[PDB]
Amino acid sequence: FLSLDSPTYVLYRDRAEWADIDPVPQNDGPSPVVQIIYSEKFRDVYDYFRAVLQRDERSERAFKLTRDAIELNAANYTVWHFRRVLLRSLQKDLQEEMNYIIAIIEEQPKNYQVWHHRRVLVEWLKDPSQELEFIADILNQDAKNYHAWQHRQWVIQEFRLWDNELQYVDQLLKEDVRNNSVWNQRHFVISNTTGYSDRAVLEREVQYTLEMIKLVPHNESAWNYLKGILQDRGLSRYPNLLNQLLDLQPSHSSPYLIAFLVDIYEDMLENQCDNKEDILNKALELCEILAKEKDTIRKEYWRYIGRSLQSKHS
Amino acid sequence: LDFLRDRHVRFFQRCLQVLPERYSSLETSRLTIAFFALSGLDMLDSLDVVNKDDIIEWIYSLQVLPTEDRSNLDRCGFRGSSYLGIPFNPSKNPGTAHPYDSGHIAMTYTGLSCLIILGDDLSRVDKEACLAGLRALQLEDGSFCAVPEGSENDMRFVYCASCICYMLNNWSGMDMKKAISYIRRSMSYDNGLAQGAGLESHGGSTFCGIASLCLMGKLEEVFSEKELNRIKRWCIMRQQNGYHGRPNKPVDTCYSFWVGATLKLLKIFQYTNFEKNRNYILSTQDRLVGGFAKWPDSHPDALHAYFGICGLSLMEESGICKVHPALNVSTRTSERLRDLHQSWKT
Amino acid sequence: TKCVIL
Ligand SMILES: *C/C=C(\C)CC/C=C(\C)CC/C=C(\C)CCC=C(C)C
Ligand SMILES: [Zn+2]
Repeated sequence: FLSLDSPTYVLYRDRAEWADIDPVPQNDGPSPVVQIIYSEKFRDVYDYFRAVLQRDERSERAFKLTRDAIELNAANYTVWHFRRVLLRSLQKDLQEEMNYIIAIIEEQPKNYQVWHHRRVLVEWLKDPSQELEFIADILNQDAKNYHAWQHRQWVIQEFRLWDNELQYVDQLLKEDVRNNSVWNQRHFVISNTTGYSDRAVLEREVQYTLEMIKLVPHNESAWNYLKGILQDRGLSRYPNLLNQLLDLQPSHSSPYLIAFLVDIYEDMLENQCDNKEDILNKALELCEILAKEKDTIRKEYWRYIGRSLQSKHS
Repeated sequence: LDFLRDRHVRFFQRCLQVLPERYSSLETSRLTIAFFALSGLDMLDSLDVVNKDDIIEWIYSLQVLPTEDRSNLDRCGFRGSSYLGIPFNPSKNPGTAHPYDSGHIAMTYTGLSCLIILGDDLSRVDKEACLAGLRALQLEDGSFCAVPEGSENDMRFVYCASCICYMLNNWSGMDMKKAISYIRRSMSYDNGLAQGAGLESHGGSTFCGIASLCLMGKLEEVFSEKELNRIKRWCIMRQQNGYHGRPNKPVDTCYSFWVGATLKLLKIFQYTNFEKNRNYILSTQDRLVGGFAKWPDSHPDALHAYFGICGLSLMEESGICKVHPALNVSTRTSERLRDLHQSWKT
Repeated sequence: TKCVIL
C-alpha cells in the first residue's frame, strides 16, 4: 500500500492503526560490536516488526508490515519466515505471492532467502508451470548464477520435467561453450534420463564434446566433461580415443589435451598393459612438457605427478 | 606492492566499531562480521587493540539458552545479532521465551569460534543445548539447515556442524555416517565437490567438504587414493595467478583461502605457484582504507580482507600467523583449543 | 561486486 518513498509516507509511530502497539527496540548492551547505524525510517519499521513478532500477531497489518521490512532488508530470514506463517494464517492468494517473489528475485538474484521462499511456494502450489521460463530469464542476466541453476535442477527433478532440458543445454552451449554451469547441467540431464551405459549415448556424447573441443580447444569444461563420462569406464579401454587425441596434438594442442593423454597412459599402466616401461616414459615425457612449457604455473605439480608415476611403475 | 599490515589492523578495528546503514543486509549475521574482524586481528597478532572482555559479553548475549521447562532445546545455539529485540542478557539468567527466537548454525559456529579467539573458556556455553540444537538441524540426506524454522540445506552448513562438534569436542551433534554420505554424494563428474548432489562443483563447497572430513579425521577413510588424486587435480587447476572458484570464472581473492586451504589439507599446496598468487592477492589490497577486495581496484570488505590475509598466511607472509586450514582460526587459537579440551577431560 | 555466503 503506502510506499517507503511516497511523499505521503508516514512513520508507523504516527499511524492511528498502530497506536495500540508498543514498539520494541533493539539493544546491543553497553558496548556494541559491528553495530549498523539505521535511519529514522528504517528503525521505525523494524521497531514495529519486533513488536508484532514478539506477539506472534497473525494480522493483516502485520502482513503489510513485512513488505516494508523486506524492502529495507531482504536478507532477514526471520522476516521471510514470519511472512510465510502469515501467508498460511490469512490464507493469502499464493498466485499473487508468486508475482511478488518473482519481482524481488529479479532485483536480488544472489540472495539465499528469496530463492528459498520461492521454492516453498512452488511446493505449496505443486505448480511448476512458470519455473523453467522464470529461471531462463534470470540465467539471461547471469548465465552462471548458482542459485538459479540449483533451483532449476530442483524443479526439473521434483516435477520430472526432463523433456526439453537437453535442448536448453544445447542452446546455451552455443551461446557460450565455456559456461561450466551448462556443461554440468548437460551431465545432470543425461545421467538422470538415459544414463551413459547405452553405448549409443556414450558415443553421441563423446563425439559431441570432441566437436566442441575442436571449436575452442582451450576449454577446461569441455575436457572435464569428456574425461568425466569415460574415467570410470576406463580411459585405456578406448583405443581409438588415444589416437584421435594424438592427431589433434599437432594444431589443437592445449594443456588439457596433454593432461588427458597423461591420464590415459596412467590408466594403461594401472592395467598391466604391454610395453609398460615404454608407456611410463611416454607419460613422464608429457608431464615434463607440461611443467617446462605447456602449463608452467603448475610446474612443481606436474613434476610431482611425474615422480609419482616413476616410483609406482618401475 | 607490499603488505600494508597496520592499515589492515585499523580496518578490522573499524569493522568492530560502527558500520554505515549501507551494510544493513548483514544485520542478522553481524556475528560473522565480528569473526572476520577478530580472527583477522588474531591472524595479525593485534588482539590487544580490542577489549576482549566487552566483546565476550556481547557474544554471550547472543546465546539462545534453554528455558526453565527445557522445552526449546531444539532451538538453542547462537543468534547473529540482537535484531529480535530481546533484552541484553550475557548468558546470565535463564531463557526468556520468544515465538521466533532461535539459533543459526553459522552463528553458533562463528560465535564459539570468536569466544575461543578472545580467550574465553566456553564455561558459559550450554554445550548440551547447542549439540541438541545441532542434531535438530540435520536432514535425512545427512546435510544441515541453518535454523529450526527451516531454510535451504547444503555443504556450507555441513562444515558449520563439523566445526561446532570439533570445538565442543563432542560429535553427538551429528550423525556422522549420514554427513559423510552427503559429502560423497556431492562429488561431481569433474571430481570437485558441489553444494549438493548433481550441482556444479565449486571451490567453496569443495573446501567445506574436505575440511569437514579432515575435522572428523576421516579423509583417507572416505576417499580412495585414486579419488583424492582426482580431487587434488580439480583443485590445483583452479590457479590462474590467483584462484577462481569454478572453471572458466574470473579469479577472486577469497579463493586463495577456500581452494588454497583445500590444497593444504590435501598436502599439495606446496606445489602451487606462490609468487603469482601472492602478487594477485596484494593487487586487490586497498592502500587507502585497508582490507582486500575480490578484484583489484574494487571496494574492500571484511570477508575478502580476512580471507585474503588467510590466503597470504598459507604461504607464511612475513607478519601473519600460520592459519589452521581446516578450522579457519590461527594455529595459536587451534593450539589454545587443544589445551582447553585437555583441561575438560578430568 | 560482493560475495553472499549467507
Ligand atoms: C565470491 C564468494 C562466494 C560467493 C562465496 C563462496 C564460498 C562459500 C559458499 C563457502 C561458504 C561457507 C560457509 C557459509 C561456512 C563458513 C562461514 C563463515 C566463515 C562465516
Ligand atoms: Zn570472494
